[PDB]
Amino acid sequence: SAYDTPLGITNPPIDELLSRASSKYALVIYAAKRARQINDYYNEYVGPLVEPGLQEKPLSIALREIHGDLLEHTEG
Amino acid sequence: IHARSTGPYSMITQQPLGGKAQFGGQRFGEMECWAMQAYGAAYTLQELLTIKSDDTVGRVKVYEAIVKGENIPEPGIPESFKVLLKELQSLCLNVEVLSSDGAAIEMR
Amino acid sequence: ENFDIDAEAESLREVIRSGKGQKKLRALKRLKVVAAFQQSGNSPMGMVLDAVPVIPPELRPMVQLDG
Repeated sequence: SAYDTPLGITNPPIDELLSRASSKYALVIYAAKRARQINDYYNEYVGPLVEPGLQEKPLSIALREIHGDLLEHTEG
Repeated sequence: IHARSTGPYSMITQQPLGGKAQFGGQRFGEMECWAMQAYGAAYTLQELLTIKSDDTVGRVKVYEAIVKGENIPEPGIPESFKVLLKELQSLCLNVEVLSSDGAAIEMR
Repeated sequence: ENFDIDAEAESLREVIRSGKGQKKLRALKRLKVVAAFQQSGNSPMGMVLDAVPVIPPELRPMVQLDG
């Protein structure tokens, strides 16, 4: 209930992420593929959807975009 | 205290050495694999047991990919499996890995 | 080479059928090893080595030690 301002690598919260996928194991790949994409962007080749920070790591962008709900996944 | 990003490898085994004198790595045991699998972190373990240790193309390709700042290449062909395949074929056991459907292949 | 496998199989079947006891017991260990070659594609010809394979050079390496 009371989030109490989380910071850094615990942001964004894991519970708000877990809700998007079926299980955390899905969320891992669901993020990691978006991380793989934003990795590709610097060289789909979609850009950073949520506002990218000063030197934010690909992982954090993916998790922020999953927290923003800007992606969908397909259970193989 | 001991650290190793990369360094000088052994000739006999193709995994980093042990000890601070030879600038070795640090031993990733079975019990760590058990825990990785208990987490269910296939990618971490499969990264630890391929490019981080064995695969000669793997280590240089991942170093190259890291310094270039590109996607990490998917670790394909571990040295251990080549060793065990060649070693089993040395004891006159024909081992061929079949796909779900179609014809079989060599690893390279 | 001078061996038809299905004969040994069908003989084994009547041996385990009729010869119940010690001979069925000795036939029981034979059943698997014999019946393998019918259900499997590989022949029993590969048990005898005309050619012997050689493990790669680097798995049995000759490198000079310090000194």
